[PDB]
Amino acid sequence: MRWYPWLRPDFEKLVASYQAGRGHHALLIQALPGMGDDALIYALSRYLLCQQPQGHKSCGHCRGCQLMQAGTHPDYYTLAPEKGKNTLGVDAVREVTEKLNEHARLGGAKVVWVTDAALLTDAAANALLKTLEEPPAETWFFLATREPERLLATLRSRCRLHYLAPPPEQYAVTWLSREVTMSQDALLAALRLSAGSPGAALALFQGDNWQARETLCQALAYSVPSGDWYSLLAALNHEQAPARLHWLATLLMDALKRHHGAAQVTNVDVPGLVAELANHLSPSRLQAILGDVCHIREQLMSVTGINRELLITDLLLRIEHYLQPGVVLPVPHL
Amino acid sequence: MIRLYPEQLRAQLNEGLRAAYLLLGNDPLLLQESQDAVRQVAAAQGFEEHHTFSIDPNTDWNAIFSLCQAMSLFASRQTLLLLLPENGPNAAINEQLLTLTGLLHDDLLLIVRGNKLSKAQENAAWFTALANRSVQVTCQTPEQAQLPRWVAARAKQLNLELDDAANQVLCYCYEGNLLALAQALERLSLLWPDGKLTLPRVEQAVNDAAHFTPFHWVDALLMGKSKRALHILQQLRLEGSEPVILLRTLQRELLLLVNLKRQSAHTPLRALFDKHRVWQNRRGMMGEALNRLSQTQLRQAVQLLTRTELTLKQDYGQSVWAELEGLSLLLCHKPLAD
Amino acid sequence: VLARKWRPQTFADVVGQEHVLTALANGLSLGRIHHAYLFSGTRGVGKTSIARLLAKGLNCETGITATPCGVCDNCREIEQGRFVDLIEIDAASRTKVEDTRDLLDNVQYAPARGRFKVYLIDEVHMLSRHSFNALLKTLEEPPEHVKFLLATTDPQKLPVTILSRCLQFHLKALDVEQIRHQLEHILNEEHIAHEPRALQLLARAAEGSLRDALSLTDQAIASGDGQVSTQAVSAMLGTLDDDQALSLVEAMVEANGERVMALINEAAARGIEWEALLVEMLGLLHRIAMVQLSPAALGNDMAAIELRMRELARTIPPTDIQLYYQTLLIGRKELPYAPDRRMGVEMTLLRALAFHPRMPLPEP
Amino acid sequence: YQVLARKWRPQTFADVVGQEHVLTALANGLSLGRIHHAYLFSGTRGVGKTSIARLLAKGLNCETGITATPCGVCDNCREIEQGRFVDLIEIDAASRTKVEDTRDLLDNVQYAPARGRFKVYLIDEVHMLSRHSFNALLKTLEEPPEHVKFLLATTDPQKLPVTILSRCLQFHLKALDVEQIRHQLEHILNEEHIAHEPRALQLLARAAEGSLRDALSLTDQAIASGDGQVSTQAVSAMLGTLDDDQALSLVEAMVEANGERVMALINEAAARGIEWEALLVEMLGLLHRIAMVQLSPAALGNDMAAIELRMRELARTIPPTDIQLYYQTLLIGRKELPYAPDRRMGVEMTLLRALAFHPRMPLPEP
Amino acid sequence: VLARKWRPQTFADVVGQEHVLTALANGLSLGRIHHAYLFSGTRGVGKTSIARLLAKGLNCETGITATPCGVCDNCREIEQGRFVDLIEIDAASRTKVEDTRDLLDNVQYAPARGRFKVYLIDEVHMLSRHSFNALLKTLEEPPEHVKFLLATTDPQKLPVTILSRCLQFHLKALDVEQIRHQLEHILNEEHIAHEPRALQLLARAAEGSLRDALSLTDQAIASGDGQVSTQAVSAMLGTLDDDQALSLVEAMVEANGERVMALINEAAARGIEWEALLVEMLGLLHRIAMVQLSPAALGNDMAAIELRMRELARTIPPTDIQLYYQTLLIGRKELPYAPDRRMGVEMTLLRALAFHPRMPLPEP
Ligand SMILES: Nc1ncnc2c1ncn2[C@@H]1O[C@H](COP(=O)(O)OP(=O)(O)O)[C@@H](O)[C@H]1O
Ligand SMILES: Nc1ncnc2c1ncn2[C@@H]1O[C@H](COP(=O)(O)OP(=O)(O)O)[C@@H](O)[C@H]1O
Ligand SMILES: [Zn+2]
Ligand SMILES: [Zn+2]
Ligand SMILES: [Zn+2]
Ligand SMILES: [Zn+2]
Repeated sequence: MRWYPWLRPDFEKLVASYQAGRGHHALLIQALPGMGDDALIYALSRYLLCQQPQGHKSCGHCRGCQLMQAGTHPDYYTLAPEKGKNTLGVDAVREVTEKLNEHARLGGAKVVWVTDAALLTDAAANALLKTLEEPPAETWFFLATREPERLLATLRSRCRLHYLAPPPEQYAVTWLSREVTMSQDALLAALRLSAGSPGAALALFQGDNWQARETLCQALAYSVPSGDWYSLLAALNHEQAPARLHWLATLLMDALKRHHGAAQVTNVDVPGLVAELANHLSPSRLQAILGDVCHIREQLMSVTGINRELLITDLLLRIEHYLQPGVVLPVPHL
Repeated sequence: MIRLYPEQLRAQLNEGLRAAYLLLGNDPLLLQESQDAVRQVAAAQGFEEHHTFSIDPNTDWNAIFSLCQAMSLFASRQTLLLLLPENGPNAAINEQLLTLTGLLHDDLLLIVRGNKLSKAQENAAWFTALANRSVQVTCQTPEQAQLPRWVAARAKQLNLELDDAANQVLCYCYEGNLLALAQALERLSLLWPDGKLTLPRVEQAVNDAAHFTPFHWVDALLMGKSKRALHILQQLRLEGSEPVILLRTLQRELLLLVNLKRQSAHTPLRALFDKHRVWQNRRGMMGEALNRLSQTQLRQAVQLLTRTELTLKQDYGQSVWAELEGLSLLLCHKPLAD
Repeated sequence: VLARKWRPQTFADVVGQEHVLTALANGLSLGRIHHAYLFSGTRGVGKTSIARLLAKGLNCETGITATPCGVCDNCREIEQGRFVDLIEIDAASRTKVEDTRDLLDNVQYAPARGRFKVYLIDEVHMLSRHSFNALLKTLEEPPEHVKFLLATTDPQKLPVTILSRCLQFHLKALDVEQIRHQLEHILNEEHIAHEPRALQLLARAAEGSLRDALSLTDQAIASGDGQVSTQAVSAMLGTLDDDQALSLVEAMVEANGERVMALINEAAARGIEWEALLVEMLGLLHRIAMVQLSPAALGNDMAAIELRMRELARTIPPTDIQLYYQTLLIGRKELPYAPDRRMGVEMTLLRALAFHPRMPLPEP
Repeated sequence: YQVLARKWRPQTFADVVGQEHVLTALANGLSLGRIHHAYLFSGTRGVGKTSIARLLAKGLNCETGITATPCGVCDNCREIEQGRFVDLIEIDAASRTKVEDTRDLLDNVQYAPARGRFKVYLIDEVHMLSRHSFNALLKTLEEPPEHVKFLLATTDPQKLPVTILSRCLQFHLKALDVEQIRHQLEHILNEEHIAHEPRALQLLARAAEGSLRDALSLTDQAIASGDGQVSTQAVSAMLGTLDDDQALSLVEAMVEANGERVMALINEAAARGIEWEALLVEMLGLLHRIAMVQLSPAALGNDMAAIELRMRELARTIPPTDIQLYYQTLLIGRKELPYAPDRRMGVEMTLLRALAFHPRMPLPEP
Repeated sequence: VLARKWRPQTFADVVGQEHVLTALANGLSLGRIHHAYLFSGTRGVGKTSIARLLAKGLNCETGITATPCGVCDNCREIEQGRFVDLIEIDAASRTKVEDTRDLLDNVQYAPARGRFKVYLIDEVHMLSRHSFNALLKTLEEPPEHVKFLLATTDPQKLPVTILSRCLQFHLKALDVEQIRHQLEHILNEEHIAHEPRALQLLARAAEGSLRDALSLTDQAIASGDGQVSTQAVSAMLGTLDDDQALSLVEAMVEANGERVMALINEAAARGIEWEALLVEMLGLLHRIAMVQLSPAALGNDMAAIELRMRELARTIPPTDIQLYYQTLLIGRKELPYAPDRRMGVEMTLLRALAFHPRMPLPEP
């Protein structure tokens, strides 16, 4: 919830339509994590919930602006998923549908926002549609989702999809150099390891994450040439196992890409690594590992409580058997 | 802080009851007896109220601190027994204990009890505060040479003629669980009212009782013949042992073999065992295991354990026992690539 | 809109519910009428349409027929929804809860105009327990002159005592082409500009429901020009509308990697729905194999690719074409298994590149 | 005016099919008066869990006395078989609409029957009861009145806490076998004097999966659409599943390796609205029977006679090795089906593969 | 039912807990009574039975004895569970939570009728922390005239402060051949018909406990209507004799499809869980693979089989064993997708049969 600079060009045309009437009563914004998806929705609603707007932004005084700064307002409706569960309910929707079926308490526009539409119950989708078909005069909606395909075709048709494009890399890196002092080479790695999201990139550093990531590449650099992959156990076996396994995967991908002579590489941070890696590991061996790392990372995230230790030890030792001459590595199923 | 052994307590207690008694160790029996010895002497004084408060992250802090911040208005004295955490006092606890330590006086006897504190945990403000007023009783379980001696001593006071071979039998079974050796001696006394605990008698009753640790499965599973491990495994479902608790007993010893077999030419077997701190006779057995399990066998055994670990947590009821049988079979015979 | 304008007026106007239409027609034609009919199935597959035609066939002035004339007053009124002897009840409505309850507690045993008093109940499984029993009771002691036509997307949620008293008909979703073909027919007869790939994209988007198919077709007419154009259709749905899926296939099969990974990246920059991309590729890989079997398989808007598509057909081994398809399909299953949807797509295509006859090999 | 699903709705404990040992069990107790306060009936949906629960309450409250042989005429018996009885409270814990009534009725057990001897509580799938109304059942089970009795049903007995399982006399109702439903359907049709073809019944017997309710419901549709006859051509069509000749030619097309013919049969088939999954299934089984017949020439079933000459021909002319490949190709193709871009397409591709990988002749290239 | 009717009334009636019965008897006979007894062990092995007899031996009017007379009022009342000085507490009950808590907070130090006030606590480890301390406190300051008899399936879940104050007795599950001998006896005294195989199929079923064996046999009776026959017992108890699981593999590697199918139809008539059969086969072939590298691979109940397995282990090439292990492995995966589960198995074997090393199928 912090207004970033790249959110402007988009925010410009989005008000430019709410001022000239061209505004679409249902808006689906697609954007990578930490791209300021958060701040754009909120920033837009403050413009429509103003009693006495000053042109491009609000006044700060009016009932709207004040009850807005106070958060609590009779026209702003936050549709967060049911606290506890990872999905949303058919109930919440219906109760906000009929909530809008009655006159706006402050006499103006009414607005709705969704955390992530790709997380709702199938029934919750349909239950929402009928309202967009019968739009209560002068109301506004704001959908938001990282992945708009995993959304019902009949639903994503009613809204206007708007792509919140990660800013050009040169701009994102400069912005980043300010928030944290690190080699630009590192900075770019974080950016790329976030699909371009400068926000997530930034967060990659703020814990001690990056340092935790440096530990991983050092371990890997030892193992790659030595064969002792089981040495990674200390680097990976941790609650942050999944985030780490993913890291290990991006390095695997890269080595794979290099075998095909692919110009682009995510881990610019350590080209020497991806090189050696690709040198000692055939494109098949790499495929094999990439997967086990992949499926194993998932059982850690999904299954309630397996042994982080055993599973990984198994992943590790198993990786080493793929590396031995004569072994017939695995093939995907179904 | 008069540092002393469980035997030494009764004599000291006679001279004068001190401010605080810390009972630090792992022996259930030893801790209890010392605890009982203190209180028996206190209740003789006028110590009517008795209290116990357990310290660990999360179990009611503001209540502990305040419960002793209050004095004693008409001076009904109560025993306060602080139960230290299983791991030992952390950075934060050292303070909460310290706050409590300042709640003392002649009419408020403090008794703290837990296992042995580390030389570090012993510098801690709270500990050094009692270091002139209190007494420390080391309640810890007996070494290999005196375990038999302890059994003989404990048995003799139970008015028992415990033969030497028999004594050893009892020792080789329940090795180290003094609570068990004491119960066993007491049960053995009901069996033979006679008093005469000869080897034949004791041997019969010990083997007949048929009790087995999860460890005996593993101890057997260490390249020892499968027959007895399969026996113990199917005799471990008769003591009501959960599967999950078995898998994490096998895992711990299995991953340990993995690291050790991996360190041949890294360091001679000898020093490595010390390094891992589990080598406690298990050494010759652990190495016997290392010597006939191939780097690869050990691996396969890790996959199985993993499937099982998931099979048991994905369908959450897929009869893992079967796999445990299959697993115990891999640690004894050479496997294939199928 | 198209949906209301093209609502079936005769059983013949009905698309692919043959097994149901054949049984209803046989029964109607031979004067074999049961007291209650149950129509189940998903969304917009034709439950209400068929129930409505049945009511129409039952009350046609011309006589009980499987072919309502469509011009008599009973037929016209049923059509308008203003027929006194066709009582429509919506169990799913939050607003008509009392009317739903009352009408069912007060069945009108004697038709006022037609030969039968017909009750049509939508989403019958959403009825209160009170009404279920009211209905059961009536189905147990079958008023003559009164017929019950029930519809529901969830037969199982219904009390087995009631389900057991109905003639049950299970409607099926529809194949893509089946919807594609109907859309076309509507747009031709309606004189509205349309392209081939549009009708495909439109049909596939409506998952087996003609109901929605038309509602999407209507928003394509409003959003785009009053033209059902590829540009408009893939503007609502979110298709790339680009030759990307194809060129990716072309690269993949030459073992270009560099370009495959390149394309994946540019693709990523335009926010593609990674699963949608894989699906296009599979579809392409399929037509190709069809073209290799009977060279007339390249279809309608696929004329744009014709040359490229056929070039692959003649140059790549069918044995192989299957291999690529397979490898990608698999990819689609493991797609959400992947740490990131894109790396999932990269995992797959690099996979088809390696397990490439005459492709990437290993080294020291 | 009668659809078999209602005309044959079990009235007596004798009328129910095959679950002898659960009927016998209830017979004893209804005779000896050994009534447990809680009866748990588990098993898939479609098996007579609710159905058998009724015939229990039909002998519990019957005016003829607690009987294992209820009289179908007494006011209590008729009202029970019609879902409506004063004391027989039927709660579907699975209903989104009756959530309050479910909760209230369980919080307010009626300890004294108003008419019948017992106040029966038929509950379908209790493992889906709200955690709120679940405890109410617990509290009532630990100490239940003499007049109240429970009849619990479930699709998954494992989602029920051991605290409940231990309080009921559990009964597992197994599903029904194919030729146990087939044999039933033939009998019922034979007693109604309705014509039929045996390969039509097998399809209906498979159609419903171990669910005799559904088998009948399925048989009534078949009657209505085949105008008085349960014919393969009326049935095969409801399911959208191919006549063994339509399916048999596909198999032959594939083995002769002529592609046009295959796609033609698939197109011609699409016209009569198939269930693409089914077209794969029938072909697999057909391939399966040919494999058996190459082992024991006596393998073919009785109605197979129409296609017996063709089935037998392939059998001796096509190498079992090859037949194993076709079966594998088609199965694997079934695994794929939900991931294929389009169902009809998955099926075409699965076939074009069999063609491309054909053992005796395959698709060629330069 | 049998379980309640045959509850031990004397230590001599108790099945196999000798080490416990000998110690309790010695203590009782010599007037050596401890203040608290703990009985642990799994299900239906005799914990409550023995605790009850001890309470009986302690309060018998005849005197403190290891042989309660069984006819005095104290003995009869304890038996009925209506003895004022035997207070039964069930820590596992959700309904008696308050009574559990109250009774333990208010121990009655003076018996009203018998010489001792006895408390019997079932599943004592399920007590609240509050009650644990209440109990501890009482066990620390041992009221005379009051004895505590605790039972539990999980001693470890108990505070070591309490466990340490009890005389602990570990009951063992029972030996299968231990249960069978007892079933054989009960039926005989009951004049209830029975086949030797039948009692084994029950002894196996009840996992180590009589309580269960009895209820299983009670059910067996009701379903076999009077008799205890292998058929009625194999009606509920999933059976093993009908299982060609090893004779199917033999038949497989021997190549006589005739037999292989006959077995499968036979198996089918018994209602098998088709996938389990493929597990038994895959779990067998794996073990035969092991006897070829080390003869110490013969198990705790491999005995009947022994010769049959041992014959395969030497007369079948390891390559071929792998081949068959693979064929059944694959056939297991394909199973749920087959048109019919039986069909999968039938075809899976037909595959082993088609790709067999010796005597594979012929072709003209
Ligand atoms: N089988 C079908 N044949 C032709 N048009 C159909 C069919 N199913 C649906 N439609 C179209 O969809 C609209 C709504 O379908 P409807 O009959 O109400 O379906 P359902 O009751 O299953 O929701 C119709 O007015 C019609 O234009
Ligand atoms: N050791 C045993 N000897 C004889 N009968 C037994 C034994 N264990 C259990 N039973 C039978 O099982 C029933 C219940 O066992 P119970 O004594 O309550 O054991 P537990 O408390 O360990 O479950 C008894 O009433 C009895 O019929
Ligand atoms: Zn304002
Ligand atoms: Zn008309
Ligand atoms: Zn009656
Ligand atoms: Zn007596």
